[PDB]
Amino acid sequence: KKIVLKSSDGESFEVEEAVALESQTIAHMVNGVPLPNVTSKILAKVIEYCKRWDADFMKIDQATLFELILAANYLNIKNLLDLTCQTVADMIKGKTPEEIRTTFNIKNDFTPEEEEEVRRENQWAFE
Amino acid sequence: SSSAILDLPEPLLLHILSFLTDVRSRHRAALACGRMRAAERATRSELSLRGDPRSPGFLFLSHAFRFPALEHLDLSLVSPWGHPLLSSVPPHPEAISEQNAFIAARLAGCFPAVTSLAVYCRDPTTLANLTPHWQASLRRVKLVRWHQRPPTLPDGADLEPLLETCAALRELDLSEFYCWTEDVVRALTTHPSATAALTHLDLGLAAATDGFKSSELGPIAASCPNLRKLVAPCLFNPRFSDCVGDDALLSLATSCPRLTVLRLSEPFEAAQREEAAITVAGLVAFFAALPALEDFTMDLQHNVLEAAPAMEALARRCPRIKFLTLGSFQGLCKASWLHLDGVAVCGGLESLYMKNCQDLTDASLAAIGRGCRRLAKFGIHGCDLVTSAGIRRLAFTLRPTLKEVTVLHCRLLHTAECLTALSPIRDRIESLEINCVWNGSWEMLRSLSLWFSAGQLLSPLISAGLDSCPVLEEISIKVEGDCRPAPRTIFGLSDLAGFPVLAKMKLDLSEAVMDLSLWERFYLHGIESLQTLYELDYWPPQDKDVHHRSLTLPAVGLIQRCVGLRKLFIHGTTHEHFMTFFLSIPNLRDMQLREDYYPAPENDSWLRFEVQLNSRQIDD
Repeated sequence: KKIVLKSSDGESFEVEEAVALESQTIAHMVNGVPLPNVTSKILAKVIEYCKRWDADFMKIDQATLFELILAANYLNIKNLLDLTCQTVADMIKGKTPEEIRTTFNIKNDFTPEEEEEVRRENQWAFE
Repeated sequence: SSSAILDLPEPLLLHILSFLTDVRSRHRAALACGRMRAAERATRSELSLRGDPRSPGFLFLSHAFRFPALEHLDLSLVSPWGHPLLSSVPPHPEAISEQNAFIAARLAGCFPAVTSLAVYCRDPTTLANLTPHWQASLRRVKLVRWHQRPPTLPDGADLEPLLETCAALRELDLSEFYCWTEDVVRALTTHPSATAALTHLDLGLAAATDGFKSSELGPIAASCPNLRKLVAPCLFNPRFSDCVGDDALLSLATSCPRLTVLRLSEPFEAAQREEAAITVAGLVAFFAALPALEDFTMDLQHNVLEAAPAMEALARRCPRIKFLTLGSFQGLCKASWLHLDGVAVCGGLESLYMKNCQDLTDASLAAIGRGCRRLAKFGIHGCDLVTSAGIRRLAFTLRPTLKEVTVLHCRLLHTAECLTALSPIRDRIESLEINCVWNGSWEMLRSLSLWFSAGQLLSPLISAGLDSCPVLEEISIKVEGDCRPAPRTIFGLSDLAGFPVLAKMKLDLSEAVMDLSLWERFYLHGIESLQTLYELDYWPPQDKDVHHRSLTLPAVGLIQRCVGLRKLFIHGTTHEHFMTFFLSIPNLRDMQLREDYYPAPENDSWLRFEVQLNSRQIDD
């Protein structure tokens, strides 16, 4: 028995019931499954992951990564969410505050005095 | 246009930050923006407190310095290092009590959810002042004391505040806590309500004890029916009638039937051929009584002869046995018969360390390679019959799994031949520990531990086989012997300059022995040529007479030029006048004098240097 999943683009995907059970959002749904929050491009990647290294699977551009985080969370796939979130953490590791800002296109919202307050707080922990 | 990471639902940003474990990175993330500061503070799981929590700087930090999810709080490294923290003992009784209550309340403010605590603990009133805020959640406590036990305390008084108030306590780590064996026995036998629930016990006592006797271990075990992990030093010398023999081991097993980790060791002086009171039949009965055992260490100086049938019993009776360390067990694997024997029968072994097995041969290693097909870690220490042919065969057989090798003080295994014999796993070995004896990359080698005799040079290591180590990130160097060399001869630290990612060094001269100045110069010379050196732990040598271990001026001059240092820990002391020289290291952040050896000097200026260190504009 094989179950059908619908993306936001309209397109449909046929998957094994073992594969779709990996999403706890899908498992809760009791013709076929509409997923208005997941595009075809991203749903294909989810399905590919749900076939049961993944270091290769994570060799994607930044936009796709964050869309995959949103999908993994909208569906309830703990392992994919963990992998995608660990990958973002690895991007943060080893970067200066400016390099972090540049990578994720973050605006510095700190006052000069707030910045020094954070710095002074950080001093209370060994590195 | 906008930031995708900041457009994520805040719970997902928190989830991301929960995977960042490098502290400096967490700090940098908190500096990126307001939203990441909040996420970092909300997800930090552990913290080692830096500075003086008694100061206004700590006590009047804002509401924003708050770590709601923090589980592990380490207080053992607060400044000044090793001083009494929140003690009631006078160094006005109501002024002390009030200031202690405030500091404790502020610690609970910053760290509400603590389940695991490490604390430097000079006397028990420290514990009485810290526990009341976390007594509901405190599961694990680690105590540190390298100083003398206060002479006037009653037996067991060090542990009483923990045992009276902390109902959630499960794990007690006294590995680095100097007290008497009597203290442990008295506390742990007279607090049945606390003690019945304990699952983990480390009884190392700062390695400053002759070991627990039979009359001490018996009652401790009897009072701890729920133990899963026991680490203890024991008296195994059969010349004392209270030593640990067959009966004591069996009592241990039947009193603690749920043990999965059991590490017992014999403390020794340099000032060994006699047999232990432990027999093969005794061990057979012992293993039968421990069916859940996974991790077993028995590291003796006294011999257990013809040990093979006990290892066969271990395999049968403890089917989950994975990690095995044995010292002075003889005949562990003879390889004399058609069938595999002794330790070669233990098919589930993932690590094996054998010390002072005088009849272990190349044939033994060949057998071990075939029998123990899951071996990821292998060590031999003082096994004098093993040759490079045996190592080569072992490394070849265990090529699919073998990642960590230790070869120490094996007479027929000099360094050049030993490194050559490891050629079958040269591209796969992640960690290597060897002592150096003098006459195509190490692709995965991340970690290297070296042992030297006093005056011996490091330089020949490169041509002996370790010339290309592209991922080597940490090196540990320990020097043994009596110092009491041509003037341009140096140890040769600068010959490590060819290692491109070497970031972390332990240089331990504590047992290497004015004259000490020239030795420090000999060892430290060229340290500035290590361009990626980031973290240095340096243990100065002892002088036979004096209580302090001094970092002399030549050593200061040498370390000062290590431009890349972020972290510098000196396991000893230095003159106040030498301190400012370290400030010229441009990005140095963490620096501390840690006198973490027994007995620690009772100290009678660091705090002012510490403000000077924090005031510089170093990189984030």
